[PDB]
Amino acid sequence: TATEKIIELQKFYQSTNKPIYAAHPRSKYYLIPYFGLLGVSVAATLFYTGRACFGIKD
Amino acid sequence: EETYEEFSQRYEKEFDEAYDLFEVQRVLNNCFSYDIVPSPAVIGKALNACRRVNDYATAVRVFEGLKHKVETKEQYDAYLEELKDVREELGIDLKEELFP
Amino acid sequence: MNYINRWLFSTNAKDIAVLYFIFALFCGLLGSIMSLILRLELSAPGNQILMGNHQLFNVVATAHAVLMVFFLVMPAAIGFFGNYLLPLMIGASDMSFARLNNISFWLLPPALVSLLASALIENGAGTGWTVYPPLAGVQSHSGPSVDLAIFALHLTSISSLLGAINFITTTLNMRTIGMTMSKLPLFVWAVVFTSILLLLSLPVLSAGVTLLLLDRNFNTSFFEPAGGGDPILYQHLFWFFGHPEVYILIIPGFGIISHIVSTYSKKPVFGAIGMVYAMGSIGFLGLLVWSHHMYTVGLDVDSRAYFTSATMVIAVPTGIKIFSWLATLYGGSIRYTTPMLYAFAFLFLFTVGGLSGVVLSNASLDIAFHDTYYVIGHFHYVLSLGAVFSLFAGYYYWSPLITGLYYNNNLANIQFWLLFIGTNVTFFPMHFLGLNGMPRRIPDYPDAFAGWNAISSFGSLISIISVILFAYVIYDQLVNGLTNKQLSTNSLFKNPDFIESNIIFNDNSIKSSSIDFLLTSPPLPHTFNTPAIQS
Amino acid sequence: SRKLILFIVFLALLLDNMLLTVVVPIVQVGLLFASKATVQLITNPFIGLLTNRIGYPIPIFAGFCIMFVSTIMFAFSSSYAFLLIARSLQGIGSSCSSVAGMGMLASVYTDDEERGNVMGIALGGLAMGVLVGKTAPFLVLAALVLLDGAIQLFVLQPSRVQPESQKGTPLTTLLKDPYILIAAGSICFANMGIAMLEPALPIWMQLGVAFLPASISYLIGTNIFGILAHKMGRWLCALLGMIIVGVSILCIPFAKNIYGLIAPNFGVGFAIGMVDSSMMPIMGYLVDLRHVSVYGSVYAIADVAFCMGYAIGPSAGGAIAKAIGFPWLMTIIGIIDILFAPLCFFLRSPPAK
Amino acid sequence: MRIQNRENLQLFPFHLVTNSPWPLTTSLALMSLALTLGLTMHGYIGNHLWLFLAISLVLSSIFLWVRDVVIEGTYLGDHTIAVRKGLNIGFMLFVLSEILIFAALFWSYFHSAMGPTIEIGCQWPPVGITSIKPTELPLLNTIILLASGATVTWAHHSILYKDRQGTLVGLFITTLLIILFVGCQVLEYTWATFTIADSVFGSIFYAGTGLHFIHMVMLIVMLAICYARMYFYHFTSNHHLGLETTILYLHVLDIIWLFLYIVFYWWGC
Amino acid sequence: QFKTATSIAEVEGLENLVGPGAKTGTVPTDLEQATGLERYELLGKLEGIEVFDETPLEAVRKGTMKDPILIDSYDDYRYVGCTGVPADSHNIEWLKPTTEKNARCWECGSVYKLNFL
Amino acid sequence: FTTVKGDPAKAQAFKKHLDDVYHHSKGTTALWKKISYFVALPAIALTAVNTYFVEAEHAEHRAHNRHLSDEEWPKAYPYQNVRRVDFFWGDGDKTLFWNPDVNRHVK
Amino acid sequence: DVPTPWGIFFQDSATPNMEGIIELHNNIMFYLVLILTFVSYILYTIIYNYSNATIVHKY
Amino acid sequence: DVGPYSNLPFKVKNRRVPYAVPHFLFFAIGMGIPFFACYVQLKRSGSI
Ligand code: HEA
Ligand code: HEA
Ligand SMILES: [Cu+2]
Ligand SMILES: [Zn+2]
Repeated sequence: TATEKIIELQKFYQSTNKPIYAAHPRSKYYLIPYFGLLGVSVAATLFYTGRACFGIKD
Repeated sequence: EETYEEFSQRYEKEFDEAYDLFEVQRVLNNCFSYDIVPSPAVIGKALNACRRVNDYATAVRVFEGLKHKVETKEQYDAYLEELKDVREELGIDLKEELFP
Repeated sequence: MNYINRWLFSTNAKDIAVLYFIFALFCGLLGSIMSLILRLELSAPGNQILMGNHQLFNVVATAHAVLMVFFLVMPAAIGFFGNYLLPLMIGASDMSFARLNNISFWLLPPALVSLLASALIENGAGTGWTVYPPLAGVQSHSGPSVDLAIFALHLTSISSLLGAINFITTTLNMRTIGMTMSKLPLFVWAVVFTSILLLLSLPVLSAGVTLLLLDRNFNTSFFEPAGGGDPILYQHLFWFFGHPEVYILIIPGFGIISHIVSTYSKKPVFGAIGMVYAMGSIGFLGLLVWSHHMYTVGLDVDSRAYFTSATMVIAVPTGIKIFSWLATLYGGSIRYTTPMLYAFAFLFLFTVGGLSGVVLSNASLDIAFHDTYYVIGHFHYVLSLGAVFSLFAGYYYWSPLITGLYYNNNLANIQFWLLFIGTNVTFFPMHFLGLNGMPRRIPDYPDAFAGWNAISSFGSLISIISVILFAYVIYDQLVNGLTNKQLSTNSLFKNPDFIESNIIFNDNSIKSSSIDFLLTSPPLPHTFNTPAIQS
Repeated sequence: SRKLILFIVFLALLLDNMLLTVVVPIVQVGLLFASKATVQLITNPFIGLLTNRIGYPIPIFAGFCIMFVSTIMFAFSSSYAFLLIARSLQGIGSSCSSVAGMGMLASVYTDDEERGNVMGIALGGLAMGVLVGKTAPFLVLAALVLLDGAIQLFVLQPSRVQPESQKGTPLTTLLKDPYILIAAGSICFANMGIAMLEPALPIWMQLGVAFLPASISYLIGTNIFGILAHKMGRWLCALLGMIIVGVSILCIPFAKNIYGLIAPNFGVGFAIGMVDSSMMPIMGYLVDLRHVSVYGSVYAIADVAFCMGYAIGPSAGGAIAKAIGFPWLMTIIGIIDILFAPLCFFLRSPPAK
Repeated sequence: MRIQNRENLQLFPFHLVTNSPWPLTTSLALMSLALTLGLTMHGYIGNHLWLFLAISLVLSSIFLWVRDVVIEGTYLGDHTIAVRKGLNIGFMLFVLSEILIFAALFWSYFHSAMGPTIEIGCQWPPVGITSIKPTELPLLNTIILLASGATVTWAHHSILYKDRQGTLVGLFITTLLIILFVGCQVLEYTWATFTIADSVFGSIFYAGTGLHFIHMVMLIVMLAICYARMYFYHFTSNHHLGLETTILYLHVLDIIWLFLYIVFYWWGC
Repeated sequence: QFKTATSIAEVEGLENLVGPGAKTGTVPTDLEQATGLERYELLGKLEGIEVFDETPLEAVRKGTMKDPILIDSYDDYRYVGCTGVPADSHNIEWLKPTTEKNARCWECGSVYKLNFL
Repeated sequence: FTTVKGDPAKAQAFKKHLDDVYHHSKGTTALWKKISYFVALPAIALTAVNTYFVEAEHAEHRAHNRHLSDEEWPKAYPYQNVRRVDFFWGDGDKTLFWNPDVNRHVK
Repeated sequence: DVPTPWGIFFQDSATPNMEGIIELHNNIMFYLVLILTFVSYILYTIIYNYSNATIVHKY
Repeated sequence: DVGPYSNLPFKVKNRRVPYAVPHFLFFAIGMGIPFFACYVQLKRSGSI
């Protein structure tokens, strides 16, 4: 209702049965791009550090 | 800071109030942990303390610790010619007479 | 999923120490094989194993320095013994910042990858451990090797800073009900005094390394003398980190020895307040001296006289600790178990390796010993025989309590004697080679230096066999370790006294001065529900 | 060469404030605490005349030996009269050492720009003694440094009595000049407030953490503003220093907690450092402009103006604290320190002679 | 401990953190940043859009930590008196470490200012380099910083007297009084006569006043998250530790700027 | 999530410690916004009850087996550190009393019993 | 067991330290507004008006330093443009901030 | 001069500075040998006398 | 499940492949990597 949803979200984060970082119905929008792009950032620095040990440049 | 005549009164008072075997062995363990050897009066109280709690092996092991605390052999035999009516009344046998 | 949330996404402080131990074992194996590569080349005159390559000799020396200054001694002495034992000694449940403990662990496997990848993409990084400016520029080392090696000294710095702030913040406000900060054990004081130096030393190293990077790749000329700079500045900005660092490696060892000397000799430590004041004095006087590593660079005549005076003063607090250890071991009863063997072999060899430091402290005598193998023989008697011995003693002391599985005594004794003999054969003729005039960092030498190099190549093959026997000791600990407690009475933490009977001793077995040895031995995940009480 | 003199003077000032302030860990109490400062105040002008006669180096090591024997008599003294005698000899040694050392730094470093930097380094020993375990490492470090000094001054080259080539102006001629007195008054009125604040602070209100920020700020202030005072003009640094001392002194009565004193104490110590390192070189400048160059009596006057605050401080401060109280005392000393600050502008360009 | 139903609540006032995945992801982002910056500077990659992903993922990782720090304090309610003292001690021991980086950079200035070499003809600011006049825009930045130090004291003394309009306005004025500092100092880097490579002088001047730039972007972020968390009613009149850390961080930067203005901009001879 | 407490006599868990709400246009008070183990301390300190004790061990009287010192705990074990009857004579010796056995302190001799609450 | 009663002498101590923060922050709040609205805004206003004229008179001595030929630019010393490693962004002769109107690199 | 094969000690001098270096090193080695012998004798006494002893002086 | 084989990241008893193979391969890799590095940098620089 009003801007004091503080007395409402404190009855939700308690008794949730899910972890804190994935409890709200908004954490999809933060957690899907971050873990999506992290698996590209790590998979690009393990291709350019093995291509470079063989002497190949760009 | 503690003198001989206060050591040999405080450990008599501590030996005349023990109630179990743990306490007799506790006071006997920290009596032989100073620079002063125990007096013949303190050891005479320790054997009566071992008699009240009814243990035999502790009354033998007291005389074995005197052989290690005392510097020479003559002083050890000077301890055993004065603690003789205590031994032959209670009945305590030394280790070198039992050969265990 | 339960594997991930408990050994990868972790909060418990005692479960990160085991991961630190597994990492430290690997990073102490790699450097030891790299040292065996070096010592098998410095055997007889000529070019033996590395065919003509004087690169891939300096790279091996650099990577053997870095993997055991930064990746073995610090993770073992901070992660395995500091994270595990300090909450149990001060009586806390976990650390104050647990996620910072997790990041302080996980910054190190990305630091190993960059260092191992600093030796495959190019000639390599043969700059030495001290990465001096005018050699490590873009005229000798032009490639992605030095850059990826000075990015492995940033992540370790961040990890050490984040661990040190956690250690200081925990011991201030997370103690039990009846402990002031004068009843603390000595290991907590050792961790506090190394954690203050980790705050006060690492920004200078980070600044100097970053300015070297900017000189290499953004053409800034801080340390190039064609634009208005001096290389000597970097030396200042290195060695202000360098001498706090070498006490960071040795202060957590000292406290460990104290516990063993307090335990297997059944006496309390002689003068504990003098010992904590001595550690404070050693920690403070390691920051006011740094220029005794640089006496030949061309300093003033009134500046050498200050640094000879301020260096020999550190002998006064260390003697208090040594003589107090002797006074603790004097009166009591001594039983020779496998921690006390390493304890006895530490009080003699630290003295021998430390008395050489007084000879090197003089500026007049350093003209004959600088960049010479006397320095190497000086600091190997203190690093390999002072810190690694303390680590082995700490492992053989605290491993039955942590793990719950005992070990064979005889094989541990064989390992100790092999380490002793081989390491005393290896580093003693280095003094003779130094006094005759052999310089440092040379693959090939004149034919006069041959004979002693034949003897110092023999002890390394003895020490590697001791490492393999240590591996078999760990394997015999993990398998059938429940049945290795009735073979010998070494498994007993304290022996029965003279008047204490066996029947009385079996009822009341553990007598201690800390909380450590009264826990159940697997330590519980949550070990304190109700608080502990001290009068 | 020239740097070992700087080492000797730094250690001399360190031992000065260590034997002055640190007496408790290592009315009768008002007279006993001020026994050192008044006897130093009396015997300071004699050493300025003595250094012109017998030379610089001998009174320094004589003062070190007198300080050592007076401390070792103070170590096992029980009666009151012998304790008073022992602290009197401690003060008279510490009066020789500082005056002769500061005069010899004035004598060797002739260039004006280097003198300010070196005295800014040298005045930093007045706070390390306030900050300062076992202390036996530090005493043998000092003994090694003075052994080096004795080897260079008395062993390698012979030293005679050797009176100075020129005859200095007497003390009354120096006291007739307005500039030297008005330069000395800045140091005196700057140190008076921090002298009086120490005894009345247990009355108003653990102990070391209140005094620690001033000792932290003093070294940074003197070592920075020794160098930078040449370009900015020393009179401007003195004016700003007295202003900041006054403002930080008035900041204290509004504070109502122990942790609220940390921020003004910094604003004390840094400020008084910028009072000192600006104004103590310039006295040695003035004699080079108007008089004949003998630096003994002038730094004797400077040490008189330094020690007047510690002599007069606690005895008057306790009486004022019993009479009126802490905040009005702080108010009146702050208004005095702010009001003195306009007239330091007069030292911009003195008339040469 | 003899309160009646005491077993149902925790018996020691310390916070047991739940299991979180963010330490691993921060390390995996720093792996990519370190290797990509080591590689793109010597060839081997070419495209400069992997470095930017690495920096973006690092900053999002810190932001995702600070979310779980906020939810554990304003919603779950596990911040007792002891945990707040621990957080304050912790932040003080990072402010102290970030001061000592500037000490090494100041000592890299005085080791060349006092005693310059022979290659530079012995002179500060050397021949051919015109310095920045300190009676221009470096006065405006100083007065804006002294005003921003004064406006947040009206914001911390309006949350204790329970005035809401008077905490939001002061934080807004401070947030616009740090953006102008960055805007002025990016205009003083485009109207200069000397670069990072033009001397040892142009190389240390853009390395002590460039770290301060990065340190003052952080205040703009930390004040945005202090205005936005006050607009949505998270701050009480006695439990606010986000304001107290942003106030201690601003004042240290003001004192550091007052030492970057007398040593770097005024003193040259 | 349920009925809100007013004093710590009506606190049967974490389900009674949410509280009422603040009003629109007011800086909220700690009695209007606090949930967890923070509000429990708050409701303790406005009455005089210290929830988290910091009082050390009894160092007045010794311990006999007939009359032992009672150490209170909510578990079957509690770690007790003895350092003497004049409170600093005995060194630091740690002991674990249990509901089946009493500790007895091998140097000075005090006996400790566990009271299970 | 018997419940621990509450001391009513440590209850007034907590309720005094929470009403003496409302007091002592009534005069300081109105003071620091006047330090921020009367001696902070005219300072920024006066210095902004001064520096606008000062650094807008210098904005017409830099618009003519662009059509100057390479033989009329100020002479370049040694240590002046250190190019010993080429920069990896764009051409290797340009830094991050680089205007041609004030700065040039003559070959 | 030239290095010798199985060397133990310094090379021979041709300058007064090297002779001063040798004399100062031989002066320091006196006190270091004294300290090492004192420490080694104390550990020998500790091993020979107080190993597996019945009496512990724990005060 | 708290017990003497519960705090270790690897399983030791009741395992399909016996523990000797994972114990030996760890040390084999640890003492085999810095010979592979020397082999690669020797073969890249001409010498055998
Ligand atoms: C491992 C940690 C460590 C330790 C403990 C020390 C200990 C000391 N070190 Fe340091 N030192 C290093 C790290 C360490 N050092 C390293 C790694 C190097 C090699 C440099 C490299 O190349 O990077 C080095 C090298 C080195 C040098 C040579 C620098 C050069 O090559 O020119 C010097 C000389 O001043 C020095 C100083 C000292 C001193 C005086 C001690 C003293 O603390 C030793 C103190 C020991 C005692 C004195 C025993 C006390 C016994 C007593 C009973 C006291 C008796 C009193 C008297 C002797 C008067 N060290
Ligand atoms: C960290 C301290 C350390 C350690 C442990 C060692 C170990 C050894 N070092 Fe030393 N060494 C240095 C310090 C150290 N070194 C440094 C800093 C350098 C670089 C100098 C330079 O760059 O200028 C150097 C370089 C160096 C060189 C090259 C010299 C040069 O190139 O100029 C040589 C060659 O003789 C040598 C000798 C040895 C030998 C034979 C060992 C052997 O002891 C190796 C065998 C290892 C073991 C005996 C211990 C194994 C450890 C574990 C497996 C235990 C794990 C612990 C737990 C289980 C808790 N070292
Ligand atoms: Cu060193
Ligand atoms: Zn006891």
